[PDB]
Amino acid sequence: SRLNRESVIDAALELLNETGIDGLTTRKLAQKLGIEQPTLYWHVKNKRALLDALAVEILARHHDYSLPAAGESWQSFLRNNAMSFRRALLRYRDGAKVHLGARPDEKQYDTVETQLRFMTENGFSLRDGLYAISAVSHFTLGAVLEQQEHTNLPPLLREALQIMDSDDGEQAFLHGLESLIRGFEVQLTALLQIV
Amino acid sequence: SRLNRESVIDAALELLNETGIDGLTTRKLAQKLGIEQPTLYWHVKNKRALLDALAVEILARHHDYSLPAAGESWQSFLRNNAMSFRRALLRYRDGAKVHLGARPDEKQYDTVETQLRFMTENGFSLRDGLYAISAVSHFTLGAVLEQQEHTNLPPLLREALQIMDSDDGEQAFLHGLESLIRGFEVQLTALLQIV
Ligand SMILES: CN(C)[C@@H]1C(O)=C(C(N)=O)C(=O)[C@@]2(O)C(O)=C3C(=O)c4c(O)cccc4[C@@](C)(O)[C@H]3C[C@@H]12
Ligand SMILES: CN(C)[C@@H]1C(O)=C(C(N)=O)C(=O)[C@@]2(O)C(O)=C3C(=O)c4c(O)cccc4[C@@](C)(O)[C@H]3C[C@@H]12
Ligand SMILES: [Cl-]
Ligand SMILES: [Cl-]
Ligand SMILES: [Cl-]
Ligand SMILES: [Cl-]
Ligand SMILES: [Cl-]
Ligand SMILES: [Cl-]
Ligand SMILES: [Cl-]
Ligand SMILES: [Cl-]
Ligand SMILES: [Mg+2]
Ligand SMILES: [Mg+2]
Repeated sequence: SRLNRESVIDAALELLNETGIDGLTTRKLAQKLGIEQPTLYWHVKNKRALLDALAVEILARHHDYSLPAAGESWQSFLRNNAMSFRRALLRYRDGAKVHLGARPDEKQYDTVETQLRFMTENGFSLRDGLYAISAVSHFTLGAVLEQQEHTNLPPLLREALQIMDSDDGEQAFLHGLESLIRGFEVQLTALLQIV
Repeated sequence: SRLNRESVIDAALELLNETGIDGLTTRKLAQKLGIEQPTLYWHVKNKRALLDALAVEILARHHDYSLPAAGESWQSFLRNNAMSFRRALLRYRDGAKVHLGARPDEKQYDTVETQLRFMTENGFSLRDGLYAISAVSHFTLGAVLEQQEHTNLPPLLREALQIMDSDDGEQAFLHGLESLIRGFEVQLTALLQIV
């Protein structure tokens, strides 16, 4: 079949949904594509390189809210961005694991950059903007990982574990997300006051 | 050598630090212990079972702040608990990954339970206590995973990536942790007011 980048990634994503991250191999990708392994090697040098590309592509394809709208607030931006990031990570099997093992690609540099400039333009120091953005990313990645890796009791925990498996985790995610955002705002507004 | 539970786990933890999670195998554990594989199988049935036990043991050994002190506030408890949980997850290679893939063990049921009762005894509904505790756990797991898996630029990002690799991640972690805790308190205090 065709072995241009876009096609190889299409097939590897399809493969990822079939096998998950641990079970994805270049050998099975060759098989899926109808080719021999040394043919694949010309195109894709190893699993690490494949996963690096999948991490970038998964965001490029599906992470629709990386940039703020004209005039949007920083609260609203972080909210929408977190929800988009969560959604994209959920779309493929082990997507958060794929995301974690990879590097902040040159092809996205300018996206991140803009997000950091945006925070700063709304009153955060670089440091605080970064921390805000990192806390959101880590909270979101954590919540998704636990959702995806989720694949006799005491009473509270019995009702916790029922409550906990009542939807996708969307409720607990969204509730935490507001908590975090309000905590950032309380910090931003305080300036040099003891808070 | 000796193949009682405690010894097998000692050796598997030592092995985990040598190989990481992907590279830990029952075969290499047998090797480390000076035994044949079928001897190991009597004791440990597969990797999944090994990892399940390591996840529990890593907390039991090293997670010193699972229960609140007499009279401690819920803010203080969550803070200390998060820091303890982070510390324990960091102690072994891929510790957060080991933690994620495992299940909330019967041997800890009563620890979690108590934490959930404690939140509730301080004014949270079960739901909110749970969410608070889950957001902390997910934020912490996310931050640790990214620390552990962390193993030409634009300016801000250049200074972000320098700032970001200035310590262990302890600063960004602790700053987010306070944000989250304050966000929980703002929610708890508001009751039925629009907030
Ligand atoms: C908050 N939200 C989840 C952000 C986002 O939506 C991204 C995007 N491409 O649209 C990320 O890459 C984003 O999701 C993301 O993963 C970001 C990063 O990983 C990093 C790392 O590791 C180091 C320095 C800077 C960044 C970053 C500023 O680009 C991060 C931006 C993250
Ligand atoms: C907040 N802090 C990190 C808590 C903790 O310190 C624990 C401990 N053993 O001391 C956990 O097990 C704790 O770290 C932890 O992982 C908890 C859990 O995973 C769960 C899951 O998955 C489902 C229901 C309930 C729990 C829980 C209440 O036991 C969680 C308690 C977590
Ligand atoms: Cl071709
Ligand atoms: Cl292409
Ligand atoms: Cl491979
Ligand atoms: Cl807005
Ligand atoms: Cl023995
Ligand atoms: Cl023993
Ligand atoms: Cl194995
Ligand atoms: Cl206190
Ligand atoms: Mg990232
Ligand atoms: Mg857990």
